[PDB]
Amino acid sequence: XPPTEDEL
Amino acid sequence: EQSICQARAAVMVYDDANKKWVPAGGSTGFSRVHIYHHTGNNTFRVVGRKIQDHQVVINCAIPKGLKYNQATQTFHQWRDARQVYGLNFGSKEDANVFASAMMHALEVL
Repeated sequence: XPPTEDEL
Repeated sequence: EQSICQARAAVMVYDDANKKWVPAGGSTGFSRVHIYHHTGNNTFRVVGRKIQDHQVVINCAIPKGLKYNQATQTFHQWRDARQVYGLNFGSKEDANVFASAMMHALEVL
């Protein structure tokens, strides 16, 4: 299962 | 179909090729996420709609045996044969409400 503000 | 919970969350999907989470439906922002129960055949689905424009960004079945990973107190995730889904909840209360309904569904399936 994968683990940001950059993505949000 | 009867709603068994409503939770506020930003719905994400994992783009494995780029190893990046991306907003579900390509629309950043929070959604109202339900678990809907269809009593006729005792099936459950996660359905989320953007708060602003009501776009359906997730509509996925909950299969028996699903592994629901509570990665953190505000980010939960699961996977199927095609995609990985993530819910970045607006609060721990939202996460608890949704996880409770999810765990209930997985218990009665």
